[PDB]
Amino acid sequence: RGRKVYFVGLNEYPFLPLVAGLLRTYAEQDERIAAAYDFQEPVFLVAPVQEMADGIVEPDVLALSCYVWNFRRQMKVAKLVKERYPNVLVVAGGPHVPDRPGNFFEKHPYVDVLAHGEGEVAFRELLATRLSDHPDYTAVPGVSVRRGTEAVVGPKAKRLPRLIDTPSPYLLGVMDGAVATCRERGLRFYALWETNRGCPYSCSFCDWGSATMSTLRKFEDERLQDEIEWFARHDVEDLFICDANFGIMPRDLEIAHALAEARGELGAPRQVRVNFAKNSNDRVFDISKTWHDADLLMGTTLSMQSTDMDVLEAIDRKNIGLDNYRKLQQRYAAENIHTYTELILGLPMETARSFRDGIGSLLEAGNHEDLRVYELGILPNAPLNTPEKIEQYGLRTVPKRMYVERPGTPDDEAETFEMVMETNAMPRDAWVESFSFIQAVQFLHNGCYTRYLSIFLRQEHGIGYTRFYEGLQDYFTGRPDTVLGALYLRMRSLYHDYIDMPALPLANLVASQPDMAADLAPYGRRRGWTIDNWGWLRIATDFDRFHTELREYLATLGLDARLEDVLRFQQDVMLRPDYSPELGKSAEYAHDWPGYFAGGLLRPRRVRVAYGDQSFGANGRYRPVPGDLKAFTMAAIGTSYPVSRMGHFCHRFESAEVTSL
Ligand code: B12
Ligand SMILES: CC(C)(CO)[C@@H](O)C(=O)NCCC(=O)NCCS[C@@H]1C[C@H]2CC(=O)N2[C@@H]1C(=O)O
Ligand SMILES: C[C@H]1O[C@@H](n2cnc3c(N)ncnc32)[C@H](O)[C@@H]1O
Ligand code: MET
Ligand code: SF4
Ligand SMILES: [K+]
Ligand SMILES: [K+]
Repeated sequence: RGRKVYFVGLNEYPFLPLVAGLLRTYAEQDERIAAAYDFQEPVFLVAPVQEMADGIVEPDVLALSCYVWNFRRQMKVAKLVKERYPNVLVVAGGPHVPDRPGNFFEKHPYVDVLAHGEGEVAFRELLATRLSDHPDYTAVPGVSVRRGTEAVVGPKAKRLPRLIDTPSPYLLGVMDGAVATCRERGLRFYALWETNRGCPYSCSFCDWGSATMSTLRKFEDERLQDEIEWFARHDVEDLFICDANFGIMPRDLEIAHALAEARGELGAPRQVRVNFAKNSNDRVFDISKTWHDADLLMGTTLSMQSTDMDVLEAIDRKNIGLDNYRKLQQRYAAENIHTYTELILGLPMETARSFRDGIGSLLEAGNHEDLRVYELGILPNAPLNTPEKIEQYGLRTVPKRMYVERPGTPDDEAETFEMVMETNAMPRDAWVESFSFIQAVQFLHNGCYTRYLSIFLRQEHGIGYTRFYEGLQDYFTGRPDTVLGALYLRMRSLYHDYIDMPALPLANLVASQPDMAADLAPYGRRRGWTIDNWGWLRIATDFDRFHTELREYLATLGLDARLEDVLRFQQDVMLRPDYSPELGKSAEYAHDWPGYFAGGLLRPRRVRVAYGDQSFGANGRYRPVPGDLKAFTMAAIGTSYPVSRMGHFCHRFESAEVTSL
C-alpha cells in the first residue's frame, strides 16, 4: 500500500517516460517520500480518455506531464479522476503549463498545483509537504497553487546546479517496465536521454527544454557512461537525445565515440536522433563522421529557420554565413555525411519572396537532399508569445487540431496547436502558396524526381533553383489535368481548408482527406502520411505521364541531345516498383552523369551504368520486392515518422558500376 502516485505523460508515438522516472527517483531520495508513496507504472501510451481515467485507482497524487500534444486529454483525465477522488492532489508540469497562469484554475478547477520549468525540486517538495499534518503548499518553490479558482504564485523556482548529480531512472531499474510494455505490444519506441540542459541562444519562437537563454548545466560524466551501457545492454535500437546543441561541449565527442563503441560491442543503439549545434564546428563534423561510420547518424542539423536578415533580427537569431554554410555542405558531401536544414514558415517579417529566395539560396549553397519546414507555433512560454510581439508583427493564428479525432470524441479532448497562418508580411494566400512551394521542393528535389535535371539546368544553362521551382508552380498550377498541376491545386485547396477548418489535423492531414488517403492505400495504411510522402507517391503512380508533361514545361524555358540524355538519366535513377535487387537495373548514356553529379567535368563519354542496390533506408533495412507495392513504399520513402531522408528515393552511385563503351 501507501499513497499511490500516478504519472501521465502520453504521446501518439512511444517515448519512454523519462520525466516520470526523473521526478520519482529524485523525490525518493527523501526517505519519508520513499516510505510513504507507492509509485505506479507511468502511463505514456495513448488510450481512450475514459479507459485511462478508469485505470487510475485510489490515487493520492496525479502528476501530469503536459505538452502541446497531450494537454487537453490529460486535463480531461484529471477532471474525471478529480470527480471520483475529491482528495487527490493534481499537479501539472511541462512546457505547456503557462509561466503566468492567470485564470488557469477557472478553466481547470480540477488541477491543484502547477509546476513551472524544471520540476525535480518542486515535485519533491510537494510530496514531502503533503505528508505533513499541516501542508504548506504556498512555500513550495517553483509552483502555483490553486485557491478557489485563483492562482497563488509561490516562491521563485529553484534549479539543479551546474553539475547535475541526480538519480538515473534507467540505472535504478524504474524504466524496465516501460520497455517491457513496448516490447510486449510489438511497438517501435524511443528512449529519451539528456546529457545537458539549456540552450545558450535566444530564438524567440523557441522554448527548448523550458531553458533557452540559459547557462548550460551538465549531467555528471559517470552517470552518462553508465546510461550509454544501459541503452546498449537493453537493445534499445532508437535513442533520442534531447540536447539543444549537440557538439557544443567538448565532451560531446567522447559521448559520440562511446555510443559508437557500444553499438559495435552490443549491437545497440542502431539510430541516434539529436539536434546538432547551431554554431556548427569541427566537433560536430567529428561526431557526425564517427556516427556515419557506425551507421548511427540520422542527419547533421544545419538549420536556419530563415535566411532573411530582417526575420532573423526580429526573432533574435544569428545564423552561420551563407558562404560558410556552402563550405560546410562541401565538407560533409566529400565524406558522404548526410545533413539537413530546417525552416519555419510564417516567421515575423517573412514574405513569400524572401521565403522562396532563401530556399533557392540553400540549394545554391549545396543542400539538395534534406530541407524541412514547420508551421510556426506560438508556444505558451516562448518569448514570442506576448501580445506586444503578436501585434508588432501582426501574427494571426488558428487553434489547429493535431490529430484525426475518432467519432464520438468530445471536442474538449482534441489537442490544439496555436498555428500562425498570416502575418503583416505574409497574407494567408501567400502563406498557402509558400507552403505548397516548399512541399514541392521536398518531393521533387529532395525526393530526386527533378533534382539532377535542376542541377544540370543551373550549372550548364544558368537556370536558378528558385527560378526553376517557381516556374514549375506557376506553369503547372494553370494546368489542372497534368500530374504536377493536380498536386499543386490539391495542396492549394487543402491548405485553405487547413486554415478555414481548424479541425483538419496538423499531424494527420493527408489521412484526414478521403481522396488523398485513397490514392495512397495501395502503398500502405498510415495515419502519419506527410504531404511530401503523398506528393512523391502520386508522381510514382503516374511516372511516365509526369515526364512527358515535364518536357512541355522545359520548352517554356527556351530549352537538344544532351538535355535528352540527362532526362533519361533522371528517369532511370528513380526507384521504381518493378526494381529487382537480384537483376539490378542498367542503361547507357552519352555522358558520364554519375561522374558529373559527383563533381567531375561534363564530357561526351559513352558509358554503361549498372545500378545494383540491394537495400534502402536507415541501416539499409528495407529490401525491394518487385511487384510488392508495400515493399516498394518502404524502400522508396521509408517511414513517415521517423523522417526518412537517408538512402531513399533513388539508386545510389556508391552501389553503381560505371563502365566505358
Ligand atoms: C523528444 C521531443 C519530441 C518527441 C516527443 C517526446 C515525448 N513524447 O515526450 C517528438 C519527436 C514526437 C516531438 C515532436 C514535436 N515537438 Co518536440 N520536443 C522534444 C524534446 C527535444 C525533448 C522532450 C523531453 O522529453 N525532454 C526531457 C524532459 C526530461 O525535460 P522537460 O520536457 O523539460 O521536463 C522537465 C520540466 O518540463 C518538468 N516537467 C515536465 N513534466 C512534468 C510533470 C510534473 C508533474 C512536474 C512536477 C514537472 C514536469 O520537469 C522535467 C524535468 O526537469 C523537446 C525539447 C527539450 N529538450 O525539452 C521538444 C519540445 C517538447 N517539442 C516541441 C514542439 C513544438 C514539437 C512539435 C509539436 C512541433 C515542431 N517541433 O515543429 C512536434 C510535433 C509536430 C507533429 N506532430 O507533426 C516544444 C513543445 C512546447 C510545448 N509547449 O509543448 C519543445 C519544448 C521544443 C521547442 N521547440 O521549444 N517532440
Ligand atoms: C501516427 C502519428 C503521426 C500520430 O498520429 C505518430 O507517428 C506521431 O505522432 N509521430 C511523430 C511525428 C512528428 O512529431 N513529426 C514532427 C517532425 S520530426 C520531429 C520534430 C523535428 C524537429 C525535432 O527535433 N524533430 C523531431 C524528430 O525528427 O523526431
Ligand atoms: C528543432 C527544430 O524545431 C523547430 N521549431 C522550434 N520551435 C518551433 C516553433 N515554435 N514552431 C515551429 N517549429 C519550431 C525549429 O526548426 C528547430 O530547428
Ligand atoms: C534544437 S533547435 C536546432 C538545433 C540548433 N539549436 C539550431 O537552432 O540550429
Ligand atoms: S532554435 Fe535551436 S538555437 Fe534557437 S533557441 Fe531553440 S534550441 Fe536554441
Ligand atoms: K524561458
Ligand atoms: K565538456
